[PDB]
Amino acid sequence: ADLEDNWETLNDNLKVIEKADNAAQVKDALTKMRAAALDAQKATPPKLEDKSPDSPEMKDFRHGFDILVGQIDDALKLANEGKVKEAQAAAEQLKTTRNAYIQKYLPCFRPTNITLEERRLIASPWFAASFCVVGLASNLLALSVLAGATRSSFLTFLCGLVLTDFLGLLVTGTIVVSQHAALFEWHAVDPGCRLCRFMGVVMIFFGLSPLLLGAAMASERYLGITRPFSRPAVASQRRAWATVGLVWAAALALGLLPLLGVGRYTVQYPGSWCFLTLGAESGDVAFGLLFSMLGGLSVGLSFLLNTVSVATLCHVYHGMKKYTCTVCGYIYNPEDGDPDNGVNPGTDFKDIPDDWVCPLCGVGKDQFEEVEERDSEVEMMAQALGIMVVASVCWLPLLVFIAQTVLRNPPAMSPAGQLSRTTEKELLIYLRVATWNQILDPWVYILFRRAVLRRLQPRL
Ligand SMILES: O=C(O)CCn1c2c(c3ccccc31)C[C@H](NS(=O)(=O)c1ccc(F)cc1)CC2
Ligand SMILES: CC(C)CCC[C@@H](C)[C@H]1CC[C@H]2[C@@H]3CC=C4C[C@@H](O)CC[C@]4(C)[C@H]3CC[C@]12C
Ligand SMILES: [Zn+2]
Repeated sequence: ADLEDNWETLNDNLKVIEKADNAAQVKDALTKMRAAALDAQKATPPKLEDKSPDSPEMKDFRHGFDILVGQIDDALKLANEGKVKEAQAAAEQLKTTRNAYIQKYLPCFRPTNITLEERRLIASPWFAASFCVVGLASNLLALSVLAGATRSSFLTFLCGLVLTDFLGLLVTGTIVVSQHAALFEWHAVDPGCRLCRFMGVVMIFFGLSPLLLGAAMASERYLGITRPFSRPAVASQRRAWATVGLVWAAALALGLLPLLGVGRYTVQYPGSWCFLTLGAESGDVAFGLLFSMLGGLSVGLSFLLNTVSVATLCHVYHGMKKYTCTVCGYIYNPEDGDPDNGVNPGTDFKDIPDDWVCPLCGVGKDQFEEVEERDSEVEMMAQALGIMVVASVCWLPLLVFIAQTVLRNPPAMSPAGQLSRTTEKELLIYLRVATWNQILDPWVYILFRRAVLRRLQPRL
């Protein structure tokens, strides 16, 4: 069987000896442990794949189980000699040796060339905690100033983004801080592989969600500015919240792919976080590219839609009084007229006769609305730009790096799962750069407001 299964069998039976009241029930738990230890001895741990069956690393691996079986047999002798508390004492020693001989070989853990000294130097739980507190305080501030500001689709997406950033920092931040406080010894926080896999799912979820929500904001702006105006309705707010839920569900489904067998979550340098494995295996390539293509496309789509929206706002919030066809969105521009249909440039919409129709869809003047300049639309366009700039600067270096690592001609990662120290050190840098998106998205909303500008112009 798999190492993880034998590991579970071992722990399940350790709690059994712990609760146990007689020698016979301690004996059965100890017998199951011996079979699980002998079973685990035959296993090939992924971090020893390139190593030959008779290599030093494999000899030390198989030897660990001789030590475990020897400790099981020492507790079995104690149980067969009727001594209950003596066999429970010798069995509790296996909780320490299971960490030495099983824990480090679990699928979470790839091989690393990090020393105990390098770990003591990087470990900074107070720096990390302070930095999370700043991020959470920023997101609580945005939510607070959003509460005092009604049924808009843009603010719905923005509220989704702030709640995602806040929660992201809280969940992943507390795992990061715990790992720094434990000097990156995962067994101290959670023995086994469960916390690591939870960390990975939640890293993808809170990595993809702000990016997808940023693209949702660019889409709302584009449809809102290009198509005729519609007063923020309860239905539009409802539709925007349903969309935030679909985005969250899509980001969650994506994070669950390694649990379904597409990709894999492993502990990453310095040992404070888990993420997709930057390997050359089919699943590592597919999941790594799926994550980077999804994030890349979100930022790219945001760029395309925002440039069209800014250009539309500029052209529309200047010049003569414009009118839009509330059927196709055609904008009657007095500067141009409609000369092929008798309207020379300069003709104000009011001077166009009753029997003129839209040159795009052919409906009458009755279907035309005045294009009204709203400061709120400018405020929202500025905020959508701020969010797009923040995701470009913070998320793109990481997204490009993931895709580049996963696609490297000679593989970036060894068969055992080892990356070079420079690859690990860069991944940490880009991951740290990406964290700032969760800290800065609330500030774009806090700072890019008319009230902030009105209280800055005289104070500058
Ligand atoms: O140990 C490290 O330095 C990397 C961990 N890193 C990280 C955080 C942090 C907070 C303070 C100091 C270092 C930190 C907190 C940070 N959470 S997050 O911004 O919500 C986020 C970022 C990237 C991501 F893919 C998914 C979620 C995860 C990475
Ligand atoms: C658990 C995760 C994956 C998804 C949960 C989010 C979805 C299903 C839920 C939770 C909160 C909900 C929204 C809360 C706020 C509003 C505003 C109101 O005017 C109409 C309902 C509406 C629009 C709700 C629609 C659906 C909603 C977005
Ligand atoms: Zn028309």
